[PDB]
Amino acid sequence: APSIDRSTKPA
Amino acid sequence: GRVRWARALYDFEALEEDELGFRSGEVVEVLDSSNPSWWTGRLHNKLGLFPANYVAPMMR
Repeated sequence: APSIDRSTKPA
Repeated sequence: GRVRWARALYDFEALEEDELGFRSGEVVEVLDSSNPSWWTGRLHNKLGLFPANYVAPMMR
């Protein structure tokens, strides 16, 4: 189950 | 090679508005895979960010 964090969005 | 596509094996993790959501067995054209997790791409004609961890590119 791949877990992605939005706290590292393109910035 | 140069990975620049988003093929969703599962649903989409796009919870934001500036993002993009795909579905199972879908092909997406990535515009910017530069990033350690979230890359900016677009599905068909919709532009938005996607989880590079949830889905993987497709070298064709």
